Amino acid sequence: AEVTQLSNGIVVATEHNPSAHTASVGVVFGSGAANENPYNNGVSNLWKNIFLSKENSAVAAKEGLALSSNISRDFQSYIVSSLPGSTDKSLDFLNQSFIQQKANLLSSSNFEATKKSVLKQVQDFEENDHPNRVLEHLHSTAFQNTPLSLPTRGTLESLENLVVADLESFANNHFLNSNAVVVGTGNIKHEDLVNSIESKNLSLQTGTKPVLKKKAAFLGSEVRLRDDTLPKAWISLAVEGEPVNSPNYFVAKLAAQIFGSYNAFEPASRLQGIKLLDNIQEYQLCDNFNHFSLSYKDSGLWGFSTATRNVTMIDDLIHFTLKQWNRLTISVTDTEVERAKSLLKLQLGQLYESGNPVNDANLLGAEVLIKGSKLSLGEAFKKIDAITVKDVKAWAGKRLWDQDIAIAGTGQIEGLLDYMRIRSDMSMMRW
Amino acid sequence: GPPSGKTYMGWWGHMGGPKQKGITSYAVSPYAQKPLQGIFHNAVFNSFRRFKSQFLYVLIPAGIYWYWWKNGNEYNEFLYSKAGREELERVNV
Repeated sequence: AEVTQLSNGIVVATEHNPSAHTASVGVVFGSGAANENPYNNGVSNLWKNIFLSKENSAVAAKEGLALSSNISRDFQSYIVSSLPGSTDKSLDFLNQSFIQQKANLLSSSNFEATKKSVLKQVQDFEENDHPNRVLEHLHSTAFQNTPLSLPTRGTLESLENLVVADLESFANNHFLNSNAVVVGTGNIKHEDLVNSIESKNLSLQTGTKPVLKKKAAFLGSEVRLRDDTLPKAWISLAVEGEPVNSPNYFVAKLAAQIFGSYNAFEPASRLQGIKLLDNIQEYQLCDNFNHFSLSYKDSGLWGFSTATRNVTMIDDLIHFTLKQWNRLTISVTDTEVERAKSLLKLQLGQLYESGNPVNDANLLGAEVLIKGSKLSLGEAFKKIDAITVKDVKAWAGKRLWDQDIAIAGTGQIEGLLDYMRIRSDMSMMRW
Repeated sequence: GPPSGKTYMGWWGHMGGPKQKGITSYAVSPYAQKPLQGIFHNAVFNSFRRFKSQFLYVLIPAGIYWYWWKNGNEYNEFLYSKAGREELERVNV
Protein backbone atom coordinates (compact mmCIF):
# COMPACT_ATOMS: atom_id res chain seq x y z
CA ALA A 1 0.00 0.00 0.00
CA GLU A 2 0.90 3.70 -0.09
CA VAL A 3 0.49 6.28 2.68
CA THR A 4 -0.06 10.02 2.35
CA GLN A 5 0.54 12.64 5.04
CA LEU A 6 -0.36 16.33 5.13
CA SER A 7 -0.32 19.26 7.54
CA ASN A 8 -3.00 21.96 7.27
CA GLY A 9 -2.61 22.78 10.96
CA ILE A 10 -3.82 19.22 11.58
CA VAL A 11 -1.76 16.16 10.65
CA VAL A 12 -3.84 13.84 8.47
CA ALA A 13 -2.61 10.38 7.46
CA THR A 14 -4.36 7.82 5.29
CA GLU A 15 -3.83 4.34 3.82
CA HIS A 16 -6.41 3.52 1.17
CA ASN A 17 -7.43 -0.04 0.25
CA PRO A 18 -10.05 -0.42 -2.53
CA SER A 19 -10.71 -4.07 -1.61
CA ALA A 20 -12.06 -3.38 1.89
CA HIS A 21 -15.77 -3.38 2.75
CA THR A 22 -15.43 -0.99 5.72
CA ALA A 23 -13.78 2.27 6.74
CA SER A 24 -12.26 3.48 10.01
CA VAL A 25 -11.66 7.06 11.16
CA GLY A 26 -10.03 8.13 14.40
CA VAL A 27 -7.49 10.18 16.31
CA VAL A 28 -4.26 8.97 17.96
CA PHE A 29 -2.53 10.94 20.71
CA GLY A 30 1.17 10.76 21.50
CA SER A 31 0.79 10.30 25.25
CA GLY A 32 0.25 7.12 27.26
CA ALA A 33 1.07 5.53 30.59
CA ALA A 34 4.67 6.77 30.39
CA ASN A 35 3.41 10.39 30.65
CA GLU A 36 1.82 9.88 34.09
CA ASN A 37 2.93 9.92 37.73
CA PRO A 38 2.25 7.34 40.50
CA TYR A 39 -0.60 9.45 41.91
CA ASN A 40 -2.74 9.45 38.74
CA ASN A 41 -1.76 6.02 37.41
CA GLY A 42 -4.83 4.80 35.53
CA VAL A 43 -6.36 8.06 34.31
CA SER A 44 -5.89 7.03 30.67
CA ASN A 45 -7.69 3.74 31.30
CA LEU A 46 -10.75 5.65 32.55
CA TRP A 47 -10.91 7.84 29.44
CA LYS A 48 -11.10 4.63 27.40
CA ASN A 49 -14.14 3.32 29.28
CA ILE A 50 -15.86 6.71 29.40
CA PHE A 51 -15.65 6.79 25.59
CA LEU A 52 -17.04 3.23 25.40
CA SER A 53 -19.79 3.72 27.99
CA LYS A 54 -23.33 2.62 27.25
CA GLU A 55 -25.06 5.98 26.68
CA ASN A 56 -22.30 7.12 24.31
CA SER A 57 -22.30 3.83 22.37
CA ALA A 58 -26.09 3.91 22.07
CA VAL A 59 -25.90 7.22 20.19
CA ALA A 60 -23.39 5.62 17.81
CA ALA A 61 -25.30 2.38 17.17
CA LYS A 62 -28.35 4.30 15.90
CA GLU A 63 -26.34 5.58 12.90
CA GLY A 64 -24.44 2.34 12.24
CA LEU A 65 -21.20 3.13 14.10
CA ALA A 66 -18.87 0.99 16.22
CA LEU A 67 -16.32 2.32 18.71
CA SER A 68 -12.90 1.13 19.87
CA SER A 69 -9.97 2.35 21.94
CA ASN A 70 -6.53 1.19 23.05
CA ILE A 71 -4.13 2.34 25.79
CA SER A 72 -0.39 1.67 25.59
CA ARG A 73 2.80 3.16 27.04
CA ASP A 74 3.53 5.64 24.22
CA PHE A 75 0.11 6.38 22.68
CA GLN A 76 -3.67 6.30 22.97
CA SER A 77 -6.35 5.78 20.34
CA TYR A 78 -10.05 6.47 19.74
CA ILE A 79 -11.47 4.91 16.56
CA VAL A 80 -14.88 5.02 14.85
CA SER A 81 -15.88 2.48 12.18
CA SER A 82 -18.63 2.59 9.57
CA LEU A 83 -19.65 1.39 6.14
CA PRO A 84 -17.71 2.95 3.23
CA GLY A 85 -20.53 5.30 2.23
CA SER A 86 -21.09 6.66 5.74
CA THR A 87 -17.71 8.13 6.76
CA ASP A 88 -19.13 11.66 7.00
CA LYS A 89 -21.15 10.66 10.07
CA SER A 90 -18.02 9.17 11.67
CA LEU A 91 -16.35 12.59 11.81
CA ASP A 92 -19.39 14.38 13.26
CA PHE A 93 -19.63 11.90 16.14
CA LEU A 94 -15.93 12.39 16.86
CA ASN A 95 -16.50 16.16 16.80
CA GLN A 96 -19.05 16.17 19.66
CA SER A 97 -16.92 13.97 21.95
CA PHE A 98 -13.43 15.55 21.90
CA ILE A 99 -13.55 18.97 20.21
CA GLN A 100 -16.92 19.75 21.80
CA GLN A 101 -19.00 18.44 24.69
CA LYS A 102 -16.92 16.09 26.82
CA ALA A 103 -18.77 17.30 29.92
CA ASN A 104 -22.01 15.39 29.29
CA LEU A 105 -19.83 12.27 29.50
CA LEU A 106 -18.28 13.21 32.87
CA SER A 107 -21.54 13.49 34.78
CA SER A 108 -21.73 12.12 38.32
CA SER A 109 -23.79 9.03 37.47
CA ASN A 110 -21.66 8.14 34.45
CA PHE A 111 -18.37 8.46 36.37
CA GLU A 112 -19.27 6.32 39.40
CA ALA A 113 -20.61 3.40 37.37
CA THR A 114 -17.59 3.57 35.06
CA LYS A 115 -15.15 3.63 37.98
CA LYS A 116 -16.77 0.58 39.60
CA SER A 117 -16.44 -1.25 36.27
CA VAL A 118 -12.71 -0.51 36.02
CA LEU A 119 -11.90 -1.49 39.61
CA LYS A 120 -13.35 -4.95 38.88
CA GLN A 121 -11.32 -5.44 35.69
CA VAL A 122 -8.00 -4.68 37.39
CA GLN A 123 -8.86 -6.95 40.33
CA ASP A 124 -9.61 -9.98 38.15
CA PHE A 125 -6.45 -9.26 36.15
CA GLU A 126 -4.20 -9.42 39.22
CA GLU A 127 -5.68 -12.75 40.40
CA ASN A 128 -6.26 -14.84 37.24
CA ASP A 129 -4.02 -13.63 34.37
CA HIS A 130 -0.56 -14.77 35.43
CA PRO A 131 1.48 -14.57 32.19
CA ASN A 132 0.57 -10.94 31.55
CA ARG A 133 0.97 -9.65 35.11
CA VAL A 134 4.46 -11.17 35.41
CA LEU A 135 5.46 -9.30 32.25
CA GLU A 136 4.08 -6.10 33.79
CA HIS A 137 6.21 -6.65 36.90
CA LEU A 138 9.25 -7.05 34.64
CA HIS A 139 8.78 -3.52 33.31
CA SER A 140 8.28 -2.33 36.90
CA THR A 141 11.64 -3.57 38.26
CA ALA A 142 13.72 -3.06 35.10
CA PHE A 143 12.76 0.63 34.80
CA GLN A 144 12.08 1.41 38.46
CA ASN A 145 11.78 5.09 39.42
CA THR A 146 11.32 6.10 35.76
CA PRO A 147 8.17 6.76 33.70
CA LEU A 148 8.41 3.48 31.78
CA SER A 149 7.65 1.40 34.92
CA LEU A 150 4.01 2.32 35.41
CA PRO A 151 1.30 -0.23 34.45
CA THR A 152 -1.08 0.68 31.63
CA ARG A 153 -4.27 -0.32 33.47
CA GLY A 154 -3.35 1.34 36.75
CA THR A 155 -3.32 -0.12 40.23
CA LEU A 156 -6.13 -0.67 42.70
CA GLU A 157 -4.57 1.77 45.19
CA SER A 158 -4.18 4.69 42.77
CA LEU A 159 -7.50 4.15 40.98
CA GLU A 160 -9.62 4.63 44.12
CA ASN A 161 -8.31 8.19 44.64
CA LEU A 162 -9.28 9.53 41.20
CA VAL A 163 -12.02 12.15 40.88
CA VAL A 164 -13.49 14.01 37.90
CA ALA A 165 -11.00 16.88 38.22
CA ASP A 166 -8.13 14.46 37.57
CA LEU A 167 -9.73 13.51 34.25
CA GLU A 168 -10.15 17.14 33.14
CA SER A 169 -6.62 18.18 34.12
CA PHE A 170 -5.07 15.33 32.13
CA ALA A 171 -7.03 16.31 29.01
CA ASN A 172 -6.02 19.98 29.06
CA ASN A 173 -2.33 19.02 29.08
CA HIS A 174 -2.25 16.14 26.55
CA PHE A 175 -5.26 16.13 24.17
CA LEU A 176 -3.69 18.76 21.94
CA ASN A 177 -3.46 19.39 18.21
CA SER A 178 0.34 19.43 18.49
CA ASN A 179 0.15 15.89 19.95
CA ALA A 180 -2.47 14.39 17.62
CA VAL A 181 -2.80 12.56 14.31
CA VAL A 182 -6.05 11.98 12.43
CA VAL A 183 -6.01 8.63 10.64
CA GLY A 184 -8.06 6.81 8.05
CA THR A 185 -7.87 3.23 6.80
CA GLY A 186 -9.84 0.85 4.63
CA ASN A 187 -12.08 2.13 1.83
CA ILE A 188 -11.58 5.88 2.19
CA LYS A 189 -9.87 8.30 -0.18
CA HIS A 190 -7.21 10.65 1.13
CA GLU A 191 -8.69 13.80 -0.42
CA ASP A 192 -12.25 13.11 0.71
CA LEU A 193 -11.06 13.00 4.34
CA VAL A 194 -9.12 16.28 4.32
CA ASN A 195 -11.87 18.25 2.57
CA SER A 196 -14.38 17.00 5.14
CA ILE A 197 -12.14 18.32 7.92
CA GLU A 198 -11.62 21.67 6.17
CA SER A 199 -15.39 22.22 5.88
CA LYS A 200 -15.74 22.34 9.70
CA ASN A 201 -12.79 24.38 11.08
CA LEU A 202 -11.86 21.85 13.76
CA SER A 203 -9.25 22.40 16.47
CA LEU A 204 -8.88 20.20 19.56
CA GLN A 205 -6.46 22.34 21.61
CA THR A 206 -3.36 24.18 20.52
CA GLY A 207 -0.20 22.56 21.93
CA THR A 208 2.91 22.58 24.13
CA LYS A 209 2.35 19.51 26.31
CA PRO A 210 4.56 19.06 29.41
CA VAL A 211 8.26 18.33 29.39
CA LEU A 212 8.77 14.91 31.05
CA LYS A 213 11.80 15.28 33.33
CA LYS A 214 13.51 11.91 33.62
CA LYS A 215 14.68 9.51 30.94
CA ALA A 216 14.28 5.76 30.99
CA ALA A 217 17.13 3.83 32.60
CA PHE A 218 17.56 0.07 32.79
CA LEU A 219 18.50 -1.46 36.15
CA GLY A 220 19.46 -5.07 36.78
CA SER A 221 17.10 -6.36 39.44
CA GLU A 222 14.53 -9.01 40.35
CA VAL A 223 11.10 -9.32 41.93
CA ARG A 224 9.61 -12.58 43.23
CA LEU A 225 5.92 -13.14 44.04
CA ARG A 226 5.80 -16.63 45.53
CA ASP A 227 2.46 -18.45 45.75
CA ASP A 228 2.55 -22.16 46.58
CA THR A 229 -1.22 -22.60 46.04
CA LEU A 230 -0.94 -22.11 42.24
CA PRO A 231 -0.08 -25.10 39.99
CA LYS A 232 2.70 -23.72 37.74
CA ALA A 233 5.70 -21.41 37.64
CA TRP A 234 5.58 -18.37 35.34
CA ILE A 235 8.90 -16.62 34.60
CA SER A 236 10.12 -13.74 32.42
CA LEU A 237 13.72 -12.64 31.82
CA ALA A 238 15.21 -9.86 29.69
CA VAL A 239 18.16 -7.58 28.96
CA GLU A 240 18.21 -4.00 27.67
CA GLY A 241 17.42 -3.78 23.97
CA GLU A 242 16.81 -1.38 21.10
CA PRO A 243 14.41 1.60 20.89
CA VAL A 244 12.58 2.66 17.77
CA ASN A 245 14.63 4.80 15.37
CA SER A 246 17.62 2.56 16.17
CA PRO A 247 19.89 1.11 13.45
CA ASN A 248 19.77 -2.34 15.11
CA TYR A 249 15.96 -2.47 15.14
CA PHE A 250 15.58 -5.35 12.67
CA VAL A 251 18.70 -7.20 13.84
CA ALA A 252 17.24 -7.57 17.33
CA LYS A 253 13.91 -8.72 15.86
CA LEU A 254 15.72 -11.35 13.77
CA ALA A 255 17.71 -12.71 16.72
CA ALA A 256 14.49 -13.39 18.64
CA GLN A 257 13.12 -15.37 15.68
CA ILE A 258 16.10 -17.74 15.89
CA PHE A 259 14.83 -19.20 19.18
CA GLY A 260 11.16 -18.41 18.60
CA SER A 261 8.03 -19.82 20.22
CA TYR A 262 7.09 -23.27 21.48
CA ASN A 263 4.02 -25.28 22.45
CA ALA A 264 4.58 -28.77 23.85
CA PHE A 265 1.07 -30.03 23.03
CA GLU A 266 1.04 -29.05 19.33
CA PRO A 267 2.79 -31.76 17.27
CA ALA A 268 4.26 -29.51 14.55
CA SER A 269 5.80 -27.09 17.05
CA ARG A 270 7.99 -29.94 18.34
CA LEU A 271 9.65 -30.23 14.89
CA GLN A 272 10.95 -26.67 14.46
CA GLY A 273 14.57 -26.15 13.50
CA ILE A 274 15.60 -24.80 16.90
CA LYS A 275 18.58 -26.41 18.63
CA LEU A 276 17.25 -25.54 22.09
CA LEU A 277 14.45 -28.10 21.66
CA ASP A 278 16.84 -31.06 21.78
CA ASN A 279 17.61 -30.25 25.44
CA ILE A 280 14.09 -29.36 26.62
CA GLN A 281 12.18 -32.34 25.22
CA GLU A 282 14.21 -35.09 26.92
CA TYR A 283 12.69 -34.40 30.37
CA GLN A 284 9.93 -31.96 29.26
CA LEU A 285 11.13 -28.94 31.18
CA CYS A 286 8.38 -26.54 30.01
CA ASP A 287 4.93 -26.26 28.47
CA ASN A 288 5.56 -23.17 26.31
CA PHE A 289 7.97 -20.31 25.71
CA ASN A 290 8.10 -17.23 23.51
CA HIS A 291 10.91 -14.80 22.68
CA PHE A 292 10.18 -11.07 22.39
CA SER A 293 11.90 -7.88 21.26
CA LEU A 294 10.01 -4.84 22.55
CA SER A 295 10.79 -1.27 21.53
CA TYR A 296 9.70 2.11 22.89
CA LYS A 297 10.62 5.77 22.42
CA ASP A 298 13.49 5.68 24.94
CA SER A 299 14.54 2.04 25.52
CA GLY A 300 13.62 -1.60 24.96
CA LEU A 301 13.69 -5.18 26.18
CA TRP A 302 14.92 -8.48 24.72
CA GLY A 303 14.22 -11.89 26.22
CA PHE A 304 11.70 -14.68 26.83
CA SER A 305 8.74 -15.84 28.91
CA THR A 306 7.94 -19.39 30.02
CA ALA A 307 5.40 -21.48 31.95
CA THR A 308 6.07 -24.93 33.38
CA ARG A 309 4.91 -27.63 35.76
CA ASN A 310 8.33 -29.27 36.29
CA VAL A 311 8.99 -27.34 39.48
CA THR A 312 12.12 -29.40 40.30
CA MET A 313 14.05 -28.81 37.03
CA ILE A 314 13.67 -25.04 36.72
CA ASP A 315 17.42 -24.46 37.01
CA ASP A 316 18.13 -26.71 34.01
CA LEU A 317 15.64 -24.80 31.83
CA ILE A 318 17.14 -21.39 32.61
CA HIS A 319 20.65 -22.79 32.20
CA PHE A 320 20.10 -24.42 28.80
CA THR A 321 18.34 -21.36 27.39
CA LEU A 322 21.12 -18.93 28.31
CA LYS A 323 23.80 -21.21 26.82
CA GLN A 324 22.13 -20.86 23.42
CA TRP A 325 22.16 -17.06 23.69
CA ASN A 326 25.95 -17.27 24.04
CA ARG A 327 26.20 -18.90 20.61
CA LEU A 328 25.06 -15.64 18.97
CA THR A 329 28.46 -14.16 19.86
CA ILE A 330 30.62 -17.26 19.30
CA SER A 331 29.05 -19.76 16.91
CA VAL A 332 25.90 -19.01 14.89
CA THR A 333 25.37 -20.78 11.59
CA ASP A 334 24.47 -19.27 8.23
CA THR A 335 21.52 -21.68 8.05
CA GLU A 336 20.08 -20.29 11.29
CA VAL A 337 20.25 -16.75 9.89
CA GLU A 338 18.45 -17.61 6.63
CA ARG A 339 15.62 -19.45 8.37
CA ALA A 340 15.01 -16.44 10.63
CA LYS A 341 14.95 -14.07 7.64
CA SER A 342 12.11 -15.96 5.97
CA LEU A 343 9.93 -16.39 9.06
CA LEU A 344 10.38 -12.78 10.20
CA LYS A 345 9.05 -11.57 6.85
CA LEU A 346 6.02 -13.82 7.30
CA GLN A 347 5.53 -12.49 10.83
CA LEU A 348 5.65 -8.86 9.69
CA GLY A 349 3.38 -9.56 6.73
CA GLN A 350 0.58 -10.91 8.91
CA LEU A 351 0.76 -7.96 11.31
CA TYR A 352 0.64 -5.24 8.64
CA GLU A 353 -1.58 -6.98 6.04
CA SER A 354 -4.38 -8.27 8.23
CA GLY A 355 -7.96 -7.56 7.24
CA ASN A 356 -8.94 -5.36 10.16
CA PRO A 357 -8.85 -1.60 9.45
CA VAL A 358 -8.82 -0.97 13.21
CA ASN A 359 -5.44 -2.65 13.69
CA ASP A 360 -3.99 -0.73 10.73
CA ALA A 361 -5.19 2.58 12.19
CA ASN A 362 -3.27 1.94 15.42
CA LEU A 363 -0.02 1.03 13.65
CA LEU A 364 -0.15 4.01 11.28
CA GLY A 365 -0.80 6.66 13.91
CA ALA A 366 1.90 5.45 16.29
CA GLU A 367 4.54 5.40 13.56
CA VAL A 368 3.74 8.83 12.11
CA LEU A 369 3.74 10.31 15.63
CA ILE A 370 7.24 9.03 16.40
CA LYS A 371 9.21 9.45 13.15
CA GLY A 372 7.07 11.71 10.95
CA SER A 373 6.27 9.06 8.32
CA LYS A 374 5.68 5.34 7.79
CA LEU A 375 8.16 2.90 6.32
CA SER A 376 6.85 0.70 3.53
CA LEU A 377 6.77 -3.07 3.82
CA GLY A 378 8.79 -3.41 0.62
CA GLU A 379 11.60 -1.31 2.08
CA ALA A 380 11.61 -3.27 5.34
CA PHE A 381 12.05 -6.56 3.47
CA LYS A 382 15.19 -5.24 1.76
CA LYS A 383 16.79 -4.33 5.10
CA ILE A 384 16.07 -7.81 6.46
CA ASP A 385 17.60 -9.48 3.40
CA ALA A 386 20.87 -7.51 3.88
CA ILE A 387 21.71 -8.82 7.38
CA THR A 388 24.81 -11.01 7.63
CA VAL A 389 26.25 -13.39 10.20
CA LYS A 390 28.80 -10.73 11.20
CA ASP A 391 26.03 -8.25 12.04
CA VAL A 392 24.46 -10.64 14.56
CA LYS A 393 27.74 -11.26 16.38
CA ALA A 394 28.49 -7.54 16.70
CA TRP A 395 25.02 -6.86 18.09
CA ALA A 396 25.15 -9.74 20.58
CA GLY A 397 28.63 -9.00 21.92
CA LYS A 398 27.38 -5.51 22.81
CA ARG A 399 23.91 -6.35 24.16
CA LEU A 400 24.06 -9.93 25.51
CA TRP A 401 27.61 -11.01 26.43
CA ASP A 402 28.34 -10.39 30.13
CA GLN A 403 25.42 -8.03 30.74
CA ASP A 404 22.94 -7.45 33.54
CA ILE A 405 19.45 -8.97 33.54
CA ALA A 406 15.94 -8.33 34.85
CA ILE A 407 13.83 -11.17 36.28
CA ALA A 408 10.25 -11.62 37.45
CA GLY A 409 8.35 -14.69 38.59
CA THR A 410 5.25 -15.99 40.30
CA GLY A 411 3.90 -19.33 41.47
CA GLN A 412 6.01 -22.31 42.52
CA ILE A 413 9.41 -20.66 42.06
CA GLU A 414 11.27 -22.13 45.04
CA GLY A 415 13.59 -23.84 42.55
CA LEU A 416 14.55 -20.57 40.84
CA LEU A 417 18.06 -19.85 42.10
CA ASP A 418 19.65 -16.58 43.18
CA TYR A 419 20.57 -13.69 40.89
CA MET A 420 24.31 -14.35 40.63
CA ARG A 421 23.98 -18.00 39.61
CA ILE A 422 21.87 -16.74 36.69
CA ARG A 423 23.94 -13.62 35.97
CA SER A 424 27.03 -15.85 35.59
CA ASP A 425 25.44 -17.90 32.79
CA MET A 426 25.46 -14.86 30.46
CA SER A 427 29.16 -15.36 29.70
CA MET A 428 30.56 -18.75 28.83
CA MET A 429 34.18 -18.39 30.02
CA ARG A 430 34.76 -22.06 29.12
CA TRP A 431 36.28 -20.27 26.21
CA GLY B 1 18.63 -48.42 45.10
CA PRO B 2 15.48 -48.06 47.16
CA PRO B 3 14.28 -44.98 49.05
CA SER B 4 15.53 -44.51 52.60
CA GLY B 5 13.82 -43.07 55.66
CA LYS B 6 12.25 -39.66 55.27
CA THR B 7 13.88 -36.61 56.79
CA TYR B 8 13.31 -32.99 57.80
CA MET B 9 14.95 -31.56 54.67
CA GLY B 10 14.45 -32.06 50.94
CA TRP B 11 15.84 -30.39 47.82
CA TRP B 12 15.18 -27.50 45.44
CA GLY B 13 11.48 -27.54 44.60
CA HIS B 14 10.46 -29.51 47.70
CA MET B 15 12.21 -28.36 50.87
CA GLY B 16 9.58 -29.33 53.43
CA GLY B 17 8.60 -25.99 54.92
CA PRO B 18 5.16 -24.43 55.17
CA LYS B 19 3.33 -23.01 52.19
CA GLN B 20 4.01 -19.34 51.45
CA LYS B 21 1.44 -16.82 50.25
CA GLY B 22 1.64 -13.04 50.26
CA ILE B 23 5.40 -12.39 50.59
CA THR B 24 7.22 -10.35 47.94
CA SER B 25 10.99 -9.88 47.58
CA TYR B 26 13.12 -7.29 45.76
CA ALA B 27 16.84 -7.07 44.99
CA VAL B 28 19.46 -5.19 42.96
CA SER B 29 22.53 -6.39 41.08
CA PRO B 30 25.98 -6.16 42.73
CA TYR B 31 27.44 -4.64 39.55
CA ALA B 32 24.97 -1.75 39.98
CA GLN B 33 25.92 -0.99 43.61
CA LYS B 34 28.73 1.18 44.90
CA PRO B 35 31.85 -0.71 46.09
CA LEU B 36 31.63 -2.08 49.68
CA GLN B 37 29.81 1.01 51.49
CA GLY B 38 29.33 -1.45 54.45
CA ILE B 39 32.76 -1.59 56.19
CA PHE B 40 32.59 1.81 57.95
CA HIS B 41 29.67 2.88 60.05
CA ASN B 42 29.93 -0.87 60.83
CA ALA B 43 33.39 -1.28 62.43
CA VAL B 44 32.77 1.49 65.01
CA PHE B 45 29.04 2.14 65.49
CA ASN B 46 27.73 -1.39 65.03
CA SER B 47 30.74 -3.27 66.41
CA PHE B 48 30.38 -1.36 69.69
CA ARG B 49 26.70 -2.31 70.02
CA ARG B 50 27.57 -5.99 69.52
CA PHE B 51 30.36 -5.74 72.11
CA LYS B 52 28.21 -4.05 74.76
CA SER B 53 25.44 -6.65 74.47
CA GLN B 54 27.53 -9.73 75.26
CA PHE B 55 30.79 -8.78 77.02
CA LEU B 56 29.28 -9.25 80.49
CA TYR B 57 28.65 -12.99 80.01
CA VAL B 58 32.37 -13.59 79.34
CA LEU B 59 34.26 -11.24 81.65
CA ILE B 60 32.58 -12.07 84.98
CA PRO B 61 33.55 -15.75 84.59
CA ALA B 62 37.02 -14.73 83.41
CA GLY B 63 37.45 -12.48 86.43
CA ILE B 64 36.50 -15.27 88.82
CA TYR B 65 38.94 -17.81 87.37
CA TRP B 66 41.86 -15.39 87.01
CA TYR B 67 41.56 -14.11 90.59
CA TRP B 68 41.56 -17.72 91.80
CA TRP B 69 44.77 -18.42 89.83
CA LYS B 70 46.74 -15.46 91.22
CA ASN B 71 45.88 -16.16 94.86
CA GLY B 72 47.09 -19.71 94.30
CA ASN B 73 50.40 -18.56 92.84
CA GLU B 74 51.19 -15.94 95.49
CA TYR B 75 50.51 -18.47 98.25
CA ASN B 76 52.83 -21.00 96.59
CA GLU B 77 55.47 -18.27 96.20
CA PHE B 78 55.24 -17.72 99.96
CA LEU B 79 55.42 -21.31 101.21
CA TYR B 80 58.81 -21.91 99.55
CA SER B 81 60.34 -18.66 100.87
CA LYS B 82 62.36 -18.27 104.07
CA ALA B 83 59.41 -16.60 105.82
CA GLY B 84 56.99 -19.40 104.89
CA ARG B 85 58.99 -22.41 106.03
CA GLU B 86 56.99 -23.03 109.22
CA GLU B 87 53.60 -23.03 107.48
CA LEU B 88 54.90 -25.38 104.77
CA GLU B 89 55.78 -27.94 107.43
CA ARG B 90 52.22 -28.12 108.80
CA VAL B 91 50.05 -28.14 105.65
CA ASN B 92 52.05 -31.02 104.15
CA VAL B 93 51.32 -33.67 106.81
